[PDB]
Amino acid sequence: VNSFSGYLKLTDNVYIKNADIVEEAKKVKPTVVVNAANVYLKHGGGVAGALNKATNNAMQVESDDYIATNGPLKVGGSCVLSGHNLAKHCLHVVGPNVNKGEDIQLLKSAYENFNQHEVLLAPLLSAGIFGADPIHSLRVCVDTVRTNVYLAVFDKNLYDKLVSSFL
Ligand SMILES: O[C@H]1CC[C@@H](Nc2ncnc3[nH]c4cc(F)ccc4c23)C1
Repeated sequence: VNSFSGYLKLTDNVYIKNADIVEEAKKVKPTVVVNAANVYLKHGGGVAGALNKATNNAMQVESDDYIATNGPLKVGGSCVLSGHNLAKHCLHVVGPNVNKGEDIQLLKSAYENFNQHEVLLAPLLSAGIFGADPIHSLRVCVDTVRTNVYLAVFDKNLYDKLVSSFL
């Protein structure tokens, strides 16, 4: 039993809710919240900008030190950093950005990072400003992640479409 509430169950291990991931993180304080990161960990907008804003820019300060030491992430890769006031840990995962021409096949590699964590609160990778089809992203999630994932979908309209079209 865990503290996630109000989710619809899609599969054995995948759950979904219409929620603001920032507010969901603030209430649950999950072990892991996933950020929709880019390779530079520049948290300017989308999920990343909202998560970073909720940390009062502490996420960005920590991220800049990470990049200065380690260099950029790979598309499809991840790193574990602090969850600040939102979670124990933040798993920064880089899905491909269609608006930059990155290969959508890398979306499966991105979701594989979730399998290193038993339970996660996450957004749909490559959705929103990353330009992928969220229905495709949900399918890849279900077919790739084997650990327990709680998906927060900010837009109520998209949430309804994702549920109604789910196979
Ligand atoms: O909107 C759709 C497309 C992308 C996906 N993004 C999110 N998913 C879950 N929680 C989210 N909180 C946010 C706060 C923001 F300022 C911006 C985006 C998000 C956001 C859902």
